[PDB]
Order: sequence, then C-alpha cells, then structure tokens
Amino acid sequence: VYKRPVSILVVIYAQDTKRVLMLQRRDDPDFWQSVTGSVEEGETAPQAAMREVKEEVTIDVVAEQLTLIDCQRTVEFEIFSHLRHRYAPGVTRNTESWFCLALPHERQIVFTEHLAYKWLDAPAAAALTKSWSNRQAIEQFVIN
Ligand code: NI
Ligand code: NI
Ligand code: NI
Ligand code: NI
Ligand code: NI
Repeated sequence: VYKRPVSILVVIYAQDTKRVLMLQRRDDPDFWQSVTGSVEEGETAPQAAMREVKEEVTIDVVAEQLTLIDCQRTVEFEIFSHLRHRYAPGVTRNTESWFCLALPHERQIVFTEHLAYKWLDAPAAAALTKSWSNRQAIEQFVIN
C-alpha cells in the first residue's frame, strides 16, 4: 500500500566516538541513510520514530531507557524520481521531522529493512548519504 508523505528521520550516533550509524537501502542499494520511516495514521512523529527505530535496528528505546531527542526541525523535499512509485498518485513532496538518538557506544546492529550497516565519522556519513535532509541533520546535530 502507498507510503505516506509524512515521515521521520532519526540520526543514530554513538556518544563516545561521534560515529554515525548508516544503513544501506534495499530498494536503492546506493542509498545509505539514518533511520527514516513513514508516520502512520493516528500515530505521532515521536511514536513513529520509536517504532521505526525498534523495527529497523532492533533498538528498544523505552526498555533500554534511552533518550530520543526531538530536534524540533521539519523540512519538506522532493521524493526521488525512481522511488515516487510507492506514493499515492500525484504525491511528490515528503515532509520529514528530525530526531536524535545518542547511544553510549558503537554497537552491533540487527537490521531488517536494509542490506548492511556501517559506523562512519559524521562528515563521512554526511558525505555518503544521497538525501540532503539526512546530510543536513548529521551536520547540525552530530558535528555541531
Ligand atoms: Ni525506513
Ligand atoms: Ni515504516
Ligand atoms: Ni521502516
Ligand atoms: Ni517500511
Ligand atoms: Ni559504557
């Protein structure tokens, strides 16, 4: 069914090294990203952020007593041409809200939506992703 054009982004990084967890998409294997996901009907952006973090990298933020920071930033961007097919007819814009998740250390990731994961220094991660909003969020909330 159609993806929804309201989404979240969670920049996951490790507090000690400042390396950024990057995940390799399966629909576009050249697309490495932080965690993104559609906000579903009747759920809030923070709810979606926590749900997608649990789904995509098997990190439970409530149980692990971690802190999902609302970055208080929302941007809108054009859906990539070759991925637009997954949205309702005529949907071309996506509105995305930003979140931060600092883990104490780099760790092993069990992932489900992706092909592979890498821990990268924040400029490398920012330079790797194809999404300008993901790049901006790493620059603004990891690098400072
Ligand atoms: Ni996702
Ligand atoms: Ni999803
Ligand atoms: Ni997902
Ligand atoms: Ni999904
Ligand atoms: Ni420790």
